Amino acid sequence: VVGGTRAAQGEFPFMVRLSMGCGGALYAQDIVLTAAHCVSGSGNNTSITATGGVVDLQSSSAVKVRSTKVLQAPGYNGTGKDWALIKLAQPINQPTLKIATTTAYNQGTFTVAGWGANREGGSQQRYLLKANVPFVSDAACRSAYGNELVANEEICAGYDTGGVDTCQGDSGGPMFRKDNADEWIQVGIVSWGEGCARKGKYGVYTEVSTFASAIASAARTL
Ligand SMILES: [Ca+2]
Repeated sequence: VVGGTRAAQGEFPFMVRLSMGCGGALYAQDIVLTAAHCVSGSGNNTSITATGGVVDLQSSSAVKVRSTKVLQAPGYNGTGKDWALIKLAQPINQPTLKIATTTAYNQGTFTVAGWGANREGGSQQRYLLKANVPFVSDAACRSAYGNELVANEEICAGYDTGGVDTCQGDSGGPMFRKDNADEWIQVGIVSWGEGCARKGKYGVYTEVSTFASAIASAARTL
């Protein structure tokens, strides 16, 4: 995350760090929602580790749990549909992040968080960083990215003049905001962008509302 500040311990307890250099959210205590592009595909897999419970990855309170299976979005092949679920062998005992099932919250000021680079080309981070980025219309995003944008499956955010954005290593993490009931709700998954925090180059996120029933469907059978 570029242009952010340190998240406090316990502030976003649903955040998890994945071992291949991605973030994720606890959709269930033993099910991590991340980006399809952070993994190879669906199958029983135990080579991934999720670290939960801490903002400081070096903390003795970190809980590291191994994956048992990976379910990449059905139909994913690199163009849109950027979501995946990772079933954990043990649950991480922290609150889960509700996902948006309607488009009602695809607007406003979002919150992003991750252990990715805090400057384009930079190193990953020890401490979780958070930032706020504004919703950007698909049209504004299309002027920035042209045919690369899959409008009904991607939601954009960031400032036209740059400065605040997710960056390498933040992929897979949740983009969220409050709902009417004062609960965080997930509207996006960090997916891609051109550079980080550049002028005119917004961050692109998986539009969770488009995939919510499919993610829930996958989760019940995972
Ligand atoms: Ca969209």
